[PDB]
Amino acid sequence: DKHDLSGFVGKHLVYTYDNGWNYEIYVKNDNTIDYRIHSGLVGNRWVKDQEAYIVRVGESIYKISWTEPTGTDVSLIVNLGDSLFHGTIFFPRWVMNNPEPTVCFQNDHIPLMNSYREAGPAYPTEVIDEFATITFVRDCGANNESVIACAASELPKNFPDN
Ligand SMILES: COc1cc(/C=C/C(=O)O)ccc1O
Repeated sequence: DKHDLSGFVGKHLVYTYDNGWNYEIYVKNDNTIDYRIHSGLVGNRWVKDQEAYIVRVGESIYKISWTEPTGTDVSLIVNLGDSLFHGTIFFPRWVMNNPEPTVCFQNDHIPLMNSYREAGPAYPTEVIDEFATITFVRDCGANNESVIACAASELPKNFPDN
């Protein structure tokens, strides 16, 4: 059933690019995600309650797409059976030039993200398109506000840690 998201809602995923950076998605409900970035040019950025389009595209393969207050567009694949992540990000030009102004708990700064969005140039768009490896999966249930509740910089240096 392509409309059944039972196997996905509640998922807490750690995925890891080939350079070793860790990323997190928590699938909060059938149209909402939390995420948390650890490393890189937008390291420590995190986000709660992102409205998203979450569909099922294979037996244990899911897709999540959304648009961000910065002007960024995201479309990702979570293939749970093959432990395979794939992400496409459509970054406005301003974000490529100054990725650090998106580094915050975005929920506290949505007007600021919109202000930056309206200003620095939207174009040309940079498409970043990249596989990662799913390195850890948990189930935390739907609507669990305790899954993603701090910046990555507040987590154990040990991370991940079950
Ligand atoms: C090879 O470079 C990478 C670029 C990105 C895009 C990242 C982001 O927005 O955090 C993610 C992981 C990477 O390994």
